[PDB]
Amino acid sequence: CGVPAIQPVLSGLSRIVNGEEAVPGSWPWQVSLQDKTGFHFCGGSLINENWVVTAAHCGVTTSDVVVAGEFDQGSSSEKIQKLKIAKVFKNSKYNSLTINNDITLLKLSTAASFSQTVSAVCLPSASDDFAAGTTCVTTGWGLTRYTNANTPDRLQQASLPLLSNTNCKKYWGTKIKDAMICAGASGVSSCMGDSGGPLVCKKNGAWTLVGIVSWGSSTCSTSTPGVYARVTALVNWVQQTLAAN
Amino acid sequence: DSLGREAKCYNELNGCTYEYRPVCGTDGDTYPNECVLCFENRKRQTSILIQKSGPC
Repeated sequence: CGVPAIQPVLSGLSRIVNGEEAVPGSWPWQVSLQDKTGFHFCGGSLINENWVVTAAHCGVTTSDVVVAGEFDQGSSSEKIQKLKIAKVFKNSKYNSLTINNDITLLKLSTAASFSQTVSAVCLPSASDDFAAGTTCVTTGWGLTRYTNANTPDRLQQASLPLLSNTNCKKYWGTKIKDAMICAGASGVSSCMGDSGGPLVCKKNGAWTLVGIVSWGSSTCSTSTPGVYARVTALVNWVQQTLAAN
Repeated sequence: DSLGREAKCYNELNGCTYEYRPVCGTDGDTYPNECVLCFENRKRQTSILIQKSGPC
């Protein structure tokens, strides 16, 4: 876990008005949720060669497809993995009103083939503590400007720091829960089509699954923090379901 | 001769979820998702509906 064969290159463009385009194959655990139609509606992260972790508000069906090893979705010329889904294991504690406990585990029919471009993300430990002001990473195919209404063909990366529950409440107040973590308000935002993807904080060499894109500004406001499912507070459930399945 | 379909928000949230699920409004415009059309009706005080799902 959490070491790309292919090394990412995070430049100062990754930090301003709506990040940058990634080096192809640098976030191997990055997957795209798609229709039978080949329509990207969400992202996910690979934690094994069999399971994918996503956001529960995404509504993935067994009918949907997990596409591994993609850069340019606008291609038709990449070596990608279209894995089928066998079972969707959505948290029972997810609150649809509140968007709390927004984690869903997907069990694959076809195991994915770790490659140079496919690998898994390290999962944290509940005990884990990721300090506010920590600069992290979010990745996806979400809109660049809210005003684009056409998702990007190539993967993007934004550099953004975590926020204290206390300082997010300033912007969201009572909405912000315990199974929620915030990041942003720094010139970068997660937007429509980023949902289920990762918020990865580097821990001791490893890129570690710290958040899942959840929800945020209606309009992908770069001065407002974006909210993500808090992995450490939901990680034990990950272990448990993975174990019992 | 027919239908309609109104777009819904999460009220317990005054933000939107980040999924890409375009919806075609009765106005002839594409919304990234449904909560977006709702948040735009609310702020613009409009009453646009969902023609068809997916892009216009």
